[PDB]
Amino acid sequence: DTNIVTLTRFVMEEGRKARGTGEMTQLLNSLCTAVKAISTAVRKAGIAHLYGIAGSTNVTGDQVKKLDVLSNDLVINVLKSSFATCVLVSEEDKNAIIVEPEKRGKYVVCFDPLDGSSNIDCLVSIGTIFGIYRKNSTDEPSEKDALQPGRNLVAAGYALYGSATMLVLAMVNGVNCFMLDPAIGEFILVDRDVKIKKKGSIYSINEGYAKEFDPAITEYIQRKKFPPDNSAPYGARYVGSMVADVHRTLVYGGIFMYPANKKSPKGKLRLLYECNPMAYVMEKAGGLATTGKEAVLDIVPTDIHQRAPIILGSPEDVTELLEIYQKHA
Ligand SMILES: O=P(O)(O)OC[C@H]1O[C@](O)(CO)[C@@H](O)[C@@H]1O
Ligand SMILES: [Mg+2]
Ligand SMILES: [Mg+2]
Ligand SMILES: [Tl+]
Repeated sequence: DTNIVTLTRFVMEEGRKARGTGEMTQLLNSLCTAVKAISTAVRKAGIAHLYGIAGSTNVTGDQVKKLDVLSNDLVINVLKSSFATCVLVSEEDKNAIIVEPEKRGKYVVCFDPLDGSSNIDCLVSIGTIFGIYRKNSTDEPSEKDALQPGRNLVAAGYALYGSATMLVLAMVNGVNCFMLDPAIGEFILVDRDVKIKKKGSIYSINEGYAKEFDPAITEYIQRKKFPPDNSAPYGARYVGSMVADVHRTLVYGGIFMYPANKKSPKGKLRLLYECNPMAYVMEKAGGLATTGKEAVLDIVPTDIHQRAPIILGSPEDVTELLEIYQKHA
C-alpha cells in the first residue's frame, strides 16, 4: 500500500505524453472531491435527514429531492473552482451555467448530479454522470458550446454509489474503474482498460411499458424469453437507476434499454448528461449505443435538456436488436 495508483496519478501519468495545460487533471481532481462529498452524504442520508423532496420541479419535470440540490451545488462549486471549465450543463438547471471570466478554463461539462432519484429513498444504487467537451468556438462561452455531438467527448463517466463507491472514467484510449477508499478518501485503480463482452446473457428494461413498446422491442424481448434456437433464455435485471444498470452491463455484459415508445418519441433519458456519457463509455469499452436507428454519439443536439432513446451494451446483443429495427423499417 505504499505505492497508490490514484485517479489523479493515472490521469497525470498516461497523459504526460500530450502535455497540455493540465486542467483536465484539475477538473477531475475537483470532481472527485464533489463525488466523495456526495458519497459521504448518501451513505448517511437518513440520519442526516436528506431523504425526501426539495419542493420544486426541474425542466424535464422531475420532482427535485434534497440530495439533488446538495449534489448539484457541490458539483457546480468544485467545477468552477477548478479553473478548468467555462460552460456547465446540469439536469437541475434550466439554462447552461457560464463560469465567471476569472475562473474560466477550456472545458464544457454536462452532468447529472444525482441519477436514480426513484431509488433514493429505498437505498438502491444511485450515481453521478458527467461528460466533458473541449470548448471549440472562440467567442464568448455560451449554452451553444454544450450543444455538441457525443462523439466530440474528450472524457466521460460516472460515479456509482453502490455497495462500494466507484468512479468509472473513459477517455480516448479506453475505460478504467477507480474505487473510493473510504479510509483515505482516494479513488484507487482497480480495473484497467475495461472491455465489454461481445455477447451477454442479461437484458435490462422496464417491462411495465410493454403496452407502449414498438414492435421491434416487443419482438426482441419475446426472443430473450423464448430463444428460437433452444439456448437458455436471458436473465432479466432492472435496478431502475441508469448508473447501476449500465455499470452491470459494462462488467457482466448484455444489453440495457430505454427505448422510444408510443408516448415518448425521444425516450425519457437525457442526451447531454445521461445518454452521451454512457454511450461514450460503452463505445470505449468495445460496446455499442444506439437509438434503434442511429448512433447516440452522432446526434447533434438542439436542446441541452433534449431526450433520446438509448440501447447499449454488448455489440452482438445491440446488433441483434438493430437488425430487428431494420427488419421492421
Ligand atoms: O422508472 P423508469 O421509467 O424505468 O425510469 C428509470 C430511469 O429513470 C432515471 O431515474 C432517469 O430519471 C434513470 O436513472 C433510470 O434508468
Ligand atoms: Mg439520471
Ligand atoms: Mg438526476
Ligand atoms: Tl431521465
